[PDB]
Amino acid sequence: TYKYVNKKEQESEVDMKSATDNAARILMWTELIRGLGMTLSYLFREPATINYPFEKGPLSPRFRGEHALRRYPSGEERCIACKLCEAICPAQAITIEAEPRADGSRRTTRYDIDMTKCIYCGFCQEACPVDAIVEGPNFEFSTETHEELLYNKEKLLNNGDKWEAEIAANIQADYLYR
Amino acid sequence: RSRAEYVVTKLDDLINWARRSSLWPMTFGLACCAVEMMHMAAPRYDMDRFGVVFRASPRQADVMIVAGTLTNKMAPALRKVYDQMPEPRYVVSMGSCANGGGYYHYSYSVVRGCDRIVPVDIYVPGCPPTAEALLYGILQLQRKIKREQKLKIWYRR
Amino acid sequence: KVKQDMPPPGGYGPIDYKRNLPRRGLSGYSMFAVGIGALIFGYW
Amino acid sequence: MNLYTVIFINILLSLTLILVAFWLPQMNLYSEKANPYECGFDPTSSARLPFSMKFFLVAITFLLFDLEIALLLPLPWAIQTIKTSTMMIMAFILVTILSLGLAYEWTQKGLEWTE
Amino acid sequence: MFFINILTLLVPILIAMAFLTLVERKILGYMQLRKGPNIVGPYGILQPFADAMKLFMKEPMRPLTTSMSLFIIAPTLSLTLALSLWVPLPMPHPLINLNLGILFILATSSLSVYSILWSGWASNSKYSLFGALRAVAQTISYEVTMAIILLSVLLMNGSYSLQTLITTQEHMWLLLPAWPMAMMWFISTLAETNRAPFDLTEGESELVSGFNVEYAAGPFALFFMAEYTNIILMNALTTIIFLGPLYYINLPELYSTNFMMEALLLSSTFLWIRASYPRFRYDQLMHLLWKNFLPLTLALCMWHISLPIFTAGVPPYM
Ligand SMILES: CCCCCCCCCCCCO[C@@H]1O[C@H](CO)[C@@H](O[C@H]2O[C@H](CO)[C@@H](O)[C@H](O)[C@H]2O)[C@H](O)[C@H]1O
Ligand SMILES: CCCCCCCCCCCCO[C@@H]1O[C@H](CO)[C@@H](O[C@H]2O[C@H](CO)[C@@H](O)[C@H](O)[C@H]2O)[C@H](O)[C@H]1O
Ligand code: SF4
Ligand code: SF4
Ligand code: SF4
Repeated sequence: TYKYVNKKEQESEVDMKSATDNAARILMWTELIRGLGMTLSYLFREPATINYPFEKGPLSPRFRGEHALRRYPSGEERCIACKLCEAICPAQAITIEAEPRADGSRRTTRYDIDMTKCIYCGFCQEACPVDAIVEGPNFEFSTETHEELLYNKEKLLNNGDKWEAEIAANIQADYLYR
Repeated sequence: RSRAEYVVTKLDDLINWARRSSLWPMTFGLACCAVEMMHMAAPRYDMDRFGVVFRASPRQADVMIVAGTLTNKMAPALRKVYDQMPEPRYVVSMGSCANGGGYYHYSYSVVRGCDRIVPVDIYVPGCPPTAEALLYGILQLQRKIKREQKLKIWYRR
Repeated sequence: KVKQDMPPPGGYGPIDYKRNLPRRGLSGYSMFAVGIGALIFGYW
Repeated sequence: MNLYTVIFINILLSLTLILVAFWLPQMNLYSEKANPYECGFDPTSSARLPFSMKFFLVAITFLLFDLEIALLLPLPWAIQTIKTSTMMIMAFILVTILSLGLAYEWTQKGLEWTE
Repeated sequence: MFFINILTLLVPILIAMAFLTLVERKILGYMQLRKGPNIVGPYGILQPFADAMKLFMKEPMRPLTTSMSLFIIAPTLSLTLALSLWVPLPMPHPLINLNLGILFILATSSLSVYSILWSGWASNSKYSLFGALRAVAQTISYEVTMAIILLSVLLMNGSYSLQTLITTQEHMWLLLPAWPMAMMWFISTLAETNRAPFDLTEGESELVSGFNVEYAAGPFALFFMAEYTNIILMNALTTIIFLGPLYYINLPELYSTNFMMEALLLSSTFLWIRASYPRFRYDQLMHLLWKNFLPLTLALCMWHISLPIFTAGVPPYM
């Protein structure tokens, strides 16, 4: 099914009434007045502006923000250096090295995320089998240098220790959809 | 310190405040990151309420917001319009592409970070950064300008 | 039991989508009559 | 004297702002900054080459119509005349022929811009 | 004392101009569901001063292809002429009382176009030349009818003296007998001030910035100061010609208060119009003026020659 957007060409004769209405519309700018009415009506509407940074835009638990590395409730790292996140990373933003820890544990010695390569796609956190790497809720981490956005393992673990309380609560809210 | 140093310091504050309060970015956007820049100008965030107004002429602009991917074919043109901004001028790198090449870092046709072409004051991460994340970076540029000490340094020369 | 995001039972209320611009304003005669009356009065 | 005084002050104020604007700011002159703007690419020619005027006929018609209004601007003094009928006919004829001139140029497509 | 009077005209007019930049940005904002400036000062009332201080602390352009004398002269001429247009304005008593004050306005306003023409030419860049040639077309469009519109109105005034318009309207707005000319006059002042929907000499979507594209810093500010001063001037002129503020010989300040209110309102409709309409094409502005306004303006000039004769309503010479 289709409709015409501009086929109103049922040409008809013109009375004095309609000719005068057409004349009034041209000479008195009536449709231009309707435009002013619309902008006037917005003048008296409450604006949609929020008072950033005292107010914030709404977000959801799924929001993909700054990365972090998480722990188990004991403090043990969750990451076991499987490299699934590194393999899937569409930007090759992740670089990992690992070796047996002093207690024999399978753990990383390098876990880097180039935040200026990363596309914030969340594929790493889907691929992680142990919920180790996550994108947290933080989006306010702009820096004054490029180098500050090349995160190493210490930075990423500090983000985890910094943001776990909110990260844990967001995972509790969404994990049944995953 | 002295009363001449105090007066110089208060003048630094005044000129700094003026440039903080009237930052005019160039109408300049490269790719998807520019869409979020539009959303910072849109009513919810209304950048104009902070004093931020786009002007199309580089001669009338203070900030360049590199909002998107910078290709090799585009690089000379971006350098040209940066050079044609009168000073003092600032650069905000917005998004992974501008920050360091992002998803296209390994391409034959892409500049791996606009900071190979122009100096950068603020790096805003994200792909794209949200309109709010960009606004945060703009407010971080303002605080950077608040820290400028050009008149104090002139006095001590 | 399974809990998903579903429409309410019975569906949602109907949604307007067709163009709706009001018809408003005076006839052509009334506008010209008011405008010509202002002129004649001013001339006087 | 008063009109001279205020206009000089107006000139004086404008020139002072120009001097402040050119001597207060820090400068940094280099060639790429001062080259002409053209959206980030270099111009391919001078801006001093001929720029075609498609409304050139309207432009020289405007010269004649501007002397027609010069003939109309004495009308406030002319309506004070005892010879009201003569003045009225002269003004009516003047406006009518100017209308006929505009009507002719309109029907000759003289107000259409050239392509 | 005459020097004090110059200050009490120029300084308040320059502050009124500065705050019109604020009012425009807030009125446009609210019509766009935004707020506009509300941080730099209370409710944004220091935002104009910040923009002014920023511009004059900025490096001013010295482009290489530029012919420098006209480049400097044009913005200087712009602000001079904008301020000069105010000296004969009777509010209700003018600073300078001119016998042909209306003709002074036309001549001064007509010289104002040369600041646009010379700046665009002197800059010696393509987008600035485009803006200059649009100014040529703009003046050809509206100047053809603006003086005839004024002519017809002043056949009820009886002179070119601005102060006489106050007496002419002692019992009635000139709007009432002249509303068709008032409508055409109002559109002409929009074009005369290069305001939307006729903001063609700058037109930023097409020419980037048109005539002033090569201008930076304080020289750029002069063009902006001159444009916002002229908007107030042309609406104040529209107020005195068609909306005769109430005059009482023993209450002059009543005229000034009423004049300001109507002038403020007419300036607001300029900002309201900018927020509402798209831009004309600059060939379409010429056709609007020469094929619609000009026929009616000529007919109405003939009608307003005819009227005082057949009603025996010729105004006094003095
Ligand atoms: C009887 C003759 C008397 C002796 C005359 C001597 C004249 C010598 C003038 C030297 C130049 C002074 O003129 C000024 O120089 C400075 C720095 O030097 C330059 O100014 C600007 O450009 C350069 C570009 O790199 C920057 O380094 C400088 O900081 C900046 O201010 C300009 O060139 C000019 O603004
Ligand atoms: C080809 C171009 C055509 C366009 C030009 C047409 C011009 C023709 C004009 C015809 C109208 C003349 O209109 C004429 O006006 C004069 C006054 O002005 C009237 O004159 C009347 O009033 C005057 C005072 O003014 C008395 O002195 C006179 O005795 C009396 O007749 C005439 O009664 C009327 O006929
Ligand atoms: S969010 Fe995407 S691009 Fe960024 S590190 Fe994870 S998988 Fe790589
Ligand atoms: S973060 Fe997860 S996916 Fe990546 S190496 Fe560690 S355990 Fe494997
Ligand atoms: S960083 Fe992401 S959103 Fe921004 S331009 Fe590059 S791909 Fe698009």
